[PDB]
Amino acid sequence: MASMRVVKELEDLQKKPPPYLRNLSSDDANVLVWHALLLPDQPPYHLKAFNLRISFPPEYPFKPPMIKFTTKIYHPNVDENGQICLPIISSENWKPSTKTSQVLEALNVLVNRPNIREPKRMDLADLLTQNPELFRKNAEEFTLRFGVDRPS
Amino acid sequence: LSILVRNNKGRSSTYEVRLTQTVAHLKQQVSGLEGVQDDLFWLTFEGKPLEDQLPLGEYGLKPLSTVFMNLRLRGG
Amino acid sequence: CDEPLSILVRNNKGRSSTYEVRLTQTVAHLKQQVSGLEGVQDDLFWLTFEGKPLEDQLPLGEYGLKPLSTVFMNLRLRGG
Amino acid sequence: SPAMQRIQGARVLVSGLQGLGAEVAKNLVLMGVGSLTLHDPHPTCWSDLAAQFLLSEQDLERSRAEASQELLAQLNRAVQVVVHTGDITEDLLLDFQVVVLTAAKLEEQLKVGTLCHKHGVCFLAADTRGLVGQLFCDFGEDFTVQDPTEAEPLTAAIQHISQGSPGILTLRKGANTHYFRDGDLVTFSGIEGMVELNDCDPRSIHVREDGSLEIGDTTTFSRYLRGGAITEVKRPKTVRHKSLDTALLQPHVVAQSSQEVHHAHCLHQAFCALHKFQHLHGRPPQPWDPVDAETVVGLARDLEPLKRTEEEPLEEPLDEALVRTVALSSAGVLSPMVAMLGAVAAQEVLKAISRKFMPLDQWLYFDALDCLPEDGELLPSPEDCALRGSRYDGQIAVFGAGFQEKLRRQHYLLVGAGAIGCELLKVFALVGLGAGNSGGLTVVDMDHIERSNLSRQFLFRSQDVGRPKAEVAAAAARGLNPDLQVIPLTYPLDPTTEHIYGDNFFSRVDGVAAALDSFQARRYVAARCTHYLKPLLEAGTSGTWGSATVFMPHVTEAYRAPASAAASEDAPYPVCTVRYFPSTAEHTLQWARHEFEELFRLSAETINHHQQAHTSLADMDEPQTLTLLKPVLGVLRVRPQNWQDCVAWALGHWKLCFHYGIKQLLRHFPPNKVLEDGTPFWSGPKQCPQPLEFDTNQDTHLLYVLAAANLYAQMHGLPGSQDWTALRELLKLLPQPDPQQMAPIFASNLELASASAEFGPEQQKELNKALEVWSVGPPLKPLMFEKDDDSNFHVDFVVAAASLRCQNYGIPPVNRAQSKRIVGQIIPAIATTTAAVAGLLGLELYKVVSGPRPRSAFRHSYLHLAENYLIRYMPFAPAIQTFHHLKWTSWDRLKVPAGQPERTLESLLAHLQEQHGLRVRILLHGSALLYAAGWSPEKQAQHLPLRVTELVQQLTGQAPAPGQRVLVLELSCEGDDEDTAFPPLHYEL
Ligand SMILES: *OP(=O)(O)OC[C@H]1O[C@@H](n2cnc3c(N)ncnc32)[C@H](O)[C@@H]1O
Repeated sequence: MASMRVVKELEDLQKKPPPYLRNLSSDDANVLVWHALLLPDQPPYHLKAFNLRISFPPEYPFKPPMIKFTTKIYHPNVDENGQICLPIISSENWKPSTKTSQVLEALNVLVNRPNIREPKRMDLADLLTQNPELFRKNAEEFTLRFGVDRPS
Repeated sequence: LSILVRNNKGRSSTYEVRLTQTVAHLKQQVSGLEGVQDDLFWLTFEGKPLEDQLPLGEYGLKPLSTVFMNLRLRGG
Repeated sequence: CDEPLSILVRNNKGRSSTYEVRLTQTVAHLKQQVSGLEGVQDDLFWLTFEGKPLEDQLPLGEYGLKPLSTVFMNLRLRGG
Repeated sequence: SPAMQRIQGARVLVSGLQGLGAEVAKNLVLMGVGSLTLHDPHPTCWSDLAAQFLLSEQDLERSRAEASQELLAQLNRAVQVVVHTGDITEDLLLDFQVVVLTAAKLEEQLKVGTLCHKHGVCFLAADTRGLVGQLFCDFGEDFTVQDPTEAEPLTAAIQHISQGSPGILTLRKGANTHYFRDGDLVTFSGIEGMVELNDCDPRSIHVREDGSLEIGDTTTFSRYLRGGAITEVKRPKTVRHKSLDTALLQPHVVAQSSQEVHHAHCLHQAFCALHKFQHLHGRPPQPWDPVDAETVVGLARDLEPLKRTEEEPLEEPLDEALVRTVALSSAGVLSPMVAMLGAVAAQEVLKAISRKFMPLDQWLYFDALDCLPEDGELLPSPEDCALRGSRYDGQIAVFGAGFQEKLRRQHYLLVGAGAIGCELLKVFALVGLGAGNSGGLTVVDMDHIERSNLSRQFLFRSQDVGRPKAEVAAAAARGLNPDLQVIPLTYPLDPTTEHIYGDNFFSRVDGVAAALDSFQARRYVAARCTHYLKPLLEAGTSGTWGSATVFMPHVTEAYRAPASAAASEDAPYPVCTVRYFPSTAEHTLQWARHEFEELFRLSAETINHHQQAHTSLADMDEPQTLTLLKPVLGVLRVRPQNWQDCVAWALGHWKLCFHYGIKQLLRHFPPNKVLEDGTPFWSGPKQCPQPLEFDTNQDTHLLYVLAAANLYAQMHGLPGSQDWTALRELLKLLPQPDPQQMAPIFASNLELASASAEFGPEQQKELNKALEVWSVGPPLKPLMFEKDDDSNFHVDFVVAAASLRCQNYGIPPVNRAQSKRIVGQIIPAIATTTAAVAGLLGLELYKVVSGPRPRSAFRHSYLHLAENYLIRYMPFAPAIQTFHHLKWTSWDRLKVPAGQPERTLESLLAHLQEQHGLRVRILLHGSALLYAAGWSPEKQAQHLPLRVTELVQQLTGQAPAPGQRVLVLELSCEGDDEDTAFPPLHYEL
């Protein structure tokens, strides 16, 4: 069963939480969903925090976990609903060996360095390539209007 | 008379849906009390397909029955 | 047994490819090699020899493999 | 396709239409042999009703051929089944292509075999004597096969063939690099450019190191423009077969080992002894008669030693015990063995008819004597096996009446009623499994019969389409055996239906037989059987492959599903890796299916319902859908009533979806001018997109156009018919309609760079009012996509779209096998392999019913008919796992009583730690955590005093219903790893 491995991974991760992740916890009713706060360390995203939900499919680890950004984040790789296209999560590259810590690290890297090659929103990539400054303005406005209270 | 309803969104229990009226009229109330459109996921009552315009009450829903639904379509 | 031997593994599509294995290598090693070569998950198939299947944990030297011995690869079947 | 043209024109002859001949004829009729000819003038007796499914009790004292002809003809209406009531003569054998002599005397076998080998007619002589089979095939002196292996020709992608004179060619790295060999012919199907190399003679290749592939002389040809698909050509192989009267002395048997060859030689000696005995005394040996067995073994002892290999010294004598056992149980014919051997014989007949696959090399002997009682048990007695006029006389002549009672007391379960399910139902009905007042049967299936199912089905007629599959299968099974009581159930055996199939349901069942079509279903059913400790019989076929396994509790290893394949069954393939980077044609067809689903289905429920319910284009991804739906056809300021049979409504979509977009992305993101990381390194990975010229000579692009037009006419009710020979002139009369609508297709209405939502409220209001106007009309019912209707070319639309897109992206086109690999007319099953696996499962059912048997009695089977491959091996022992003092297998479980008052969580943990000597670090029921050693002391002090049932009720929010015998919850321990898996804890209530 996937739940045993998920609980083991969460228990191991709580001991030494990643620096960009805090208050990572799961409800005892359903231990296959994780709630965590993402703390990017690169402007303009460093003004606030981001809350995301990690959902493990019943046949984990043979199927990749599902990651969705619960909060509203302005990003070329993140759709409005919040789904993200990580290279590791994609079934063409997913392997059962990779635990969730590598997935979270890749997510943080993607947030810091966007995958401009294949965005889920083409217009955002076009704006970023043609005029990075306007993208900076709009991203700062969005992360100020929707950014969750960032802790220390 | 109650119907046990569980949803993958989170904690769920018996909703306002009653067997007296078709679920087509109950779509408005379930969407209002869930915040997520029914178009996202298709209900699977005990391994049986469901449709908006198909009254399910004539297919033998025993008292205190159960309803299931799963994530559908592509994410993107 | 210092000299490794070359054996043949039969694909499900009637094709045989020459491998290079040691009798000390367990069947897990050969299974991983053929999985990587054929692009099939090592848990989706099992490989047999002389009509009897090969266990993952035993060394190939238990099954008495000779040089140029054809080891059949059997998939796990889904349709029914 | 060419093979199926020969089958419909073939003629075969089946002699001795007993149980075996009936099975062969049924398989031939299902496969579609054009004209059979049944020949059996002997009257029906009681001893042949235990294996033949076409003869009833009322057909006694009547010719078997005539009695079976009615049911065989009604089985399939495209087969001209006739009965030959005369005698076999040379002019008769001249007409037929294949003759089969099932259970015919040795004199008749030799006579017909000599006559057929004299006239170049393929000959088969199958025969079943109890629990041992025999097959012989002789396909003439010079028989040439054309498709030696059950495999598609190899395909690869070429990229660079610049080097010339040795014909050096390079191709992409992968398995295809080493797949090709030296002594093989390779033919280039055809690519754009290099007309010299297209449709040329096959050219032998040479494989060189570092990927070099030598083609030969190609410098004098044209210049290499672009790479394409390369296919292989199979080399026909000629096989020579000895005549029967010559092959008797030197049996070239098919086997996988020297021991199996010796076993087959001993079986051959036993069969020859039986034939000689019948020649001498004129009667088959009596059932389990010691004197007849001694006579047969004495005949085998004095049988000519030249019957074996003359040149090889007789190192060991024949097994006296094996020959005696064969003689003892040689007076009956059994349904499972008949099914298996008839499947193999019909496959050989199809090989001879269609000239495909490698024909069986003469003899093949199948041994299934393990189904007899163990050596220490009580073997059947001659008085027990006495015939008493029941339909199971042939089975009693091998097992005895007590075994028949044991069979009929059983109450079994059959999950799934597909092809293997129907064949298993036939085997159960003929064998007599639960055909009494104490037993019964249960068929669990959800699906309904459709046209594409009953093509090669046995129990389903033409008028049963749309009825429940379980109900029709139950009616057919009750028809086969009147005493059988079958209870059809429609609710699937799925985790959502564990209340129906609970402890009260699984208490009655004595075993489970699974004929499922997915790995997830098999895994769930095996989990349920392991939980309830029920015998499980599982079979699975793919093409000519087949497996048949039995998983007895605490005897054989539990089912281990290929979790990778089970996960891949439901594959949410990301669109992020298919929009711009199609690796293979599979990606192209996946993208085509996705766009078809997006355009033809999701639009119906969002055009009116979504707008009328809530939201708008601002807070939803509506504008893209509206932009792709509104101007593609044309507004015309009036209600759309134009017929789809026009160039504009199809060629415009073709150019917009396959030329305009790719040109726009090329001019926006040039492959060599991508601004990535400042200096690009590998921009444009392995693919440079480029639209092709509008070549009207290619009819492939017109197929997609006509498919789209017909699909729109069908979905919107627009008029349209088969105007293939009438509307072509009109279609070609407008070659350039694109410039007439330059402005609407250029960029929205007025845009240069689109700024940041330059359309504004003025265009948004226009879009909203256009949506409101279009929302008035006939309702569009959300009808589900039907892939069964091949006449309207649904799958053809997707295939054409995939082919054109892959040609656009320089990807090899989709082949027939690639098309059938997906839900677009998925590969159907073959009757022969289905019957074979069902027969092996029936052979296993004999041992399961027989009661307590060791692991060595049971056998797992795996067969490949296209290359005469078959193995029966005893299964592995349970995998014992160890952890300190506790040692367990995959069947073991922990049972802890809750007591008259329910113990608290701390009491349960203390009981576990004392009784089993393990410390619980994590204890969770399902996916709800109940206790963790890493919890803060306050949380542990909060959770421990509560009762386990109360804790579960508090967490999951649902109290257990009455009848919850056990709560099953898993646990972990301190100091272990993630590799170990402790047995589930059955918390008894
Ligand atoms: O001929 P076939 O290989 O398609 O047979 C498979 C049959 O199995 C039914 N099925 C599939 N899965 C289930 C479950 N979980 N429960 C009950 N029946 C099931 C299909 O109807 C199919 O015909």
